Amino acid sequence: INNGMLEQSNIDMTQELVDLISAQRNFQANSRSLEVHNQLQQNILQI
Amino acid sequence: INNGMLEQSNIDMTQELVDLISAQRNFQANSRSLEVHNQLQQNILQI
Repeated sequence: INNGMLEQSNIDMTQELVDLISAQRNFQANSRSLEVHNQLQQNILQI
Repeated sequence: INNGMLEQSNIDMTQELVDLISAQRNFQANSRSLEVHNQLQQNILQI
């Protein structure tokens, strides 16, 4: 136990920012897949 | 048993739509056959 000190968070801003970018990219790719599946369904629904 | 989840229906809209098309086509063909049979009987009934 040390007096005169406090602990900050144990987070690193660099890793968090890169994870923001990567998670956004994953979201975008999954949305593209969902859009493809909707387009296929609409295509069958127009015969 | 998993909590936080539900099961949807196990149908495929693509296959259901294709079966809709095929069943309509079968219906139309059989109606054509019935129409032909009625025409034959009417043809006999006019001698």
